[PDB]
Amino acid sequence: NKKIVVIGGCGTVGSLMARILKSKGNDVTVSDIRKDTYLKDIFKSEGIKLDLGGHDLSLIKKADAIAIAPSLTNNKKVLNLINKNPKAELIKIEDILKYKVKKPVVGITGTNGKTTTREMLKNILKISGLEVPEHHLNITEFIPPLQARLPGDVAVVEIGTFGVKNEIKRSAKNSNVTVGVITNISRDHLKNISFQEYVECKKEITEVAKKLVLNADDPIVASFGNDNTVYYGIENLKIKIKHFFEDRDCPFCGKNLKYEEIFLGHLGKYECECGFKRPRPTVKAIDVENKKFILSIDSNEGLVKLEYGGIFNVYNALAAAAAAFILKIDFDKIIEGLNTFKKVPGRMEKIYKKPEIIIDYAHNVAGVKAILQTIKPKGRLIVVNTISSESGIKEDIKIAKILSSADILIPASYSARKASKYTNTTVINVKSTEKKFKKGTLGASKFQVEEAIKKALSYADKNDTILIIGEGGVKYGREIIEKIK
Ligand SMILES: [Zn+2]
Repeated sequence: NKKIVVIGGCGTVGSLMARILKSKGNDVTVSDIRKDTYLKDIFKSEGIKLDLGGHDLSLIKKADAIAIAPSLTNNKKVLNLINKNPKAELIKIEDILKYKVKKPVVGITGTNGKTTTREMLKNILKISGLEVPEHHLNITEFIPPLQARLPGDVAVVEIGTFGVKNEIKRSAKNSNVTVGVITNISRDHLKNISFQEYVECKKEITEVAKKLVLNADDPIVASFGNDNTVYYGIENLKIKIKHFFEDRDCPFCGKNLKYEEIFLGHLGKYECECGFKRPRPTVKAIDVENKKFILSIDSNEGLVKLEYGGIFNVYNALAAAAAAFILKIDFDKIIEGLNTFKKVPGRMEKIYKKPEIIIDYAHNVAGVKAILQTIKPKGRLIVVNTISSESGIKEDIKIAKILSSADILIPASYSARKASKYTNTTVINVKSTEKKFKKGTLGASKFQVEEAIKKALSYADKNDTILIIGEGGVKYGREIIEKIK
């Protein structure tokens, strides 16, 4: 119970440091040269007074302890101020990291589905009366460990990697992850690195998490399994779908894996002659249909009715379910959490009726495959691709080839245009994707997405579907359509 200043306490980490210290009972006040923060609402909500547009010397001087945001650990202007109060005690992020997390921490990792799994679980937990710490940020590595140190009952955090080694591991150990979840593994973030190296990065979660929630339908994820592992998966479909199959090699002997049934891409029921076989999942999805399936866990069975449907959403729901089960959450509550879950925007979002216009965050082969498998246009399919795969041209090409099923493909980014020359469908381009004046990757712009959408509307009938995929598309689609009305 002391007086603490948090210089640069409006930054991503500064904010969390501030809140954490405040949650231990302290006369906390944030000091920042910046005069604007979206965090004023949550700051005032938790009893953290502000001192923006410059630092109050009296504040700093009187205060007993001062916290410094990592991004300003060695800033002359800031240290010339911290040393105006030499007898005060310093609190850098390492000190806050020393703080013990005792709350159960659920860590979610994987290629796709992390966000939806995370929010589904957050819903399940919340309606069950459990406090989950929110970082309340508009954006790293220190976010997950610090978020988990915020007050609450159970922490649910995202631990991803661009493919950088020990990222997952360091952040997971620092978050004290007790329950480790892996949604799926596929090609993404492979800019310079190998797919193999990426998989090795993902395996890191299994080096810290005591318990593991693994996808049994993903051979690579499944092979990570230990003694404290709960597996989830699909046992059967009642609907017929397009496989979009992707090969997988046996992780133990290297031979190409044989599949007896396929659900989505590389997710299915597999086996190897060496003896490796898909584990029978205890958290399963029975009689899967588009927007309805029976979730079965031990002796319990409950009908899940999802708003946004699709096999990949079934998988997200299974992972969330499995995590909750590990947490001993009542079955009916797991069901309620799933059935009342509100899907995140940008996830198969309808933003126009005739023609149908959907926007979706899909940004890799697995994402495009998932939505293409789920989407069922009654009319034609016009795709507007704003994707500029972070892996590079190789996956862009793969995505374009996948997109060949589209009646029309309209590239909305430089990368997407470049890649579309290797696809076997009708390709209609726009001038904004014609010449890149600068070097290196240049993501889809508002104007490029604008031109592409207009071209799409120009070709679409009232009964057609225009699917807008990618970051740029989700980001500018609504306003482009609204300014066009
Ligand atoms: Zn094998």
